Amino acid sequence: WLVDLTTATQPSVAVPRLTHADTRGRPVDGVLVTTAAIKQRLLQSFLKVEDTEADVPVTYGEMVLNGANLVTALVMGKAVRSLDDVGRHLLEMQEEQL
Amino acid sequence: EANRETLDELESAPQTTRVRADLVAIGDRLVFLEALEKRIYAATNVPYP
Amino acid sequence: TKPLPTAPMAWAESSPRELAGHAPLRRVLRPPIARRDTRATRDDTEQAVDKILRGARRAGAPRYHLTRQVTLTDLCQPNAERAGALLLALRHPTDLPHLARHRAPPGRQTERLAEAWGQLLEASALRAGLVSFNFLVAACAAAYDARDAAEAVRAHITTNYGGTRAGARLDRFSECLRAMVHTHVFPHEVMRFFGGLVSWVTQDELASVTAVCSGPQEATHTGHPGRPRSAVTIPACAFVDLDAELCLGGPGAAFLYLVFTYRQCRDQELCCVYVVKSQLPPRGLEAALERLFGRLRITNCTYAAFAELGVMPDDSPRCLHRTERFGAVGVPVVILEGVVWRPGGWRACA
Amino acid sequence: DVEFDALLGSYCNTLSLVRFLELGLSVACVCTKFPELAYMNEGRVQFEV
Repeated sequence: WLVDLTTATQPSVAVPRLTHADTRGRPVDGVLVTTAAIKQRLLQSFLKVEDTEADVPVTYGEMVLNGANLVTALVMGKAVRSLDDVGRHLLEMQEEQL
Repeated sequence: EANRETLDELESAPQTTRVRADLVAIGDRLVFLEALEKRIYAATNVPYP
Repeated sequence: TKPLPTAPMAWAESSPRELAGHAPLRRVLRPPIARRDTRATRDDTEQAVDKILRGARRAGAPRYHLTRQVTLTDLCQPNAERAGALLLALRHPTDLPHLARHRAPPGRQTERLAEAWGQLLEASALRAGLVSFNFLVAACAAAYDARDAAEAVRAHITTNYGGTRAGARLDRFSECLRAMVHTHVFPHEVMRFFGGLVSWVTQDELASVTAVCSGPQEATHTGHPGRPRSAVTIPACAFVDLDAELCLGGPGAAFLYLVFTYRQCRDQELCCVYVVKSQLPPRGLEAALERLFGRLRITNCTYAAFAELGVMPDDSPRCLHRTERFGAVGVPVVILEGVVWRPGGWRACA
Repeated sequence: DVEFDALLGSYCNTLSLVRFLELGLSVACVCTKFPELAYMNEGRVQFEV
């Protein structure tokens, strides 16, 4: 019956940056979560604990930002340079994201 | 880098020229005063709209 | 004094918005709009001078309206009762014998209210004073539903109040209350709300009671620097919910009310003062009075009269039901928590 | 407005490339290929018993 749980789910799309693993380094494919009343039961007769300490990532993730970059720029005087600053402040701003 | 190139053209591009067109001051406002049936619709059976 | 849980420790100081709001205004710039394109004391008192400077270099905090009144100690006792009780102001009783001559229905003894009030002045002396709430419970104690805790109210009043024969003050003022409804001068026409106790000043035969006529309770600096805190206490006979008796168990701010019940019979007239806690509109309250108290409706013009007393601002309001000590007497007392006082006017019968 | 991003913790598995010679079934075949089969009419295989 346990073997049915494990095989009922089709694997998922995501591939994580790091992978929870053994001491040996073998990867870990998923998580049973039960009450403790059952866990005690299973660990006697129906299973064996083949590792004790596991390796787990620490840092969270972050995101890469490619956004819509908008401007509202105060302006004093109207000329090409003052206007080209718009084009300039764009590049300045898009230069910042990278 | 590509987008900079485009800003480099409109920076370096020829800006404005000198053209004959009638400019009338009405109120305080300047105006192009224009009738196109010469420069365009002349000698073409397209009716002047 | 600048600890390092900073974002809360600066938040309790009254923020970063006031710094950032003064940043675009005042920190920058020349804009707004510009051109275009002597061994023990001193330094003990000397740092106290600097504490005044610490009082002056700086200065949420809710507001109040404290009130004081020079109050005779016949009916109420602000020494016997602790800080945090209800209080009740009165009209001046020289209007009592004339209004009873015009508001009492024909065939009723209009001389009775002037006589019953006159016997009280000679019984507490063996001038518009103040009625404390606990004193009022033992007066109307002979009309209640829970009669044993009304005797617990009567157990400490006869032993802790200042005066001679405090039980004779009770049984005469309860006779005054039976003369109120009989002469149709209803007690809500006389009893006016005066704010909750914070402190009082002792003097012979009179006391100067301070109270909050409008505002919250627990952050008044009581005078005691160790405890500027005093919870609101109510005896168990008067505390009536409408969340349990009407199955309204939802969270929300709970209002506090005073309610009189009137029974108009031939020389057997009841009075009951209740404190009603509710989640209701005050206009959505008279229908709830019809459901409960229809017994005094038939025996009688309405049987009920009520006014606002205060608001608990809690989402889930918290009440206590304990047995405190007034001297040596254990009284089942409903202790309320977090009360913001806002008074109002009574509602009519005739 | 609109927004965009990309994770750095998890990457997909788009293709699952299955080769027939990775399978256990490839014993039962004799996988010899023509690059010219469509040009062929009836081909024959002989047996001598």
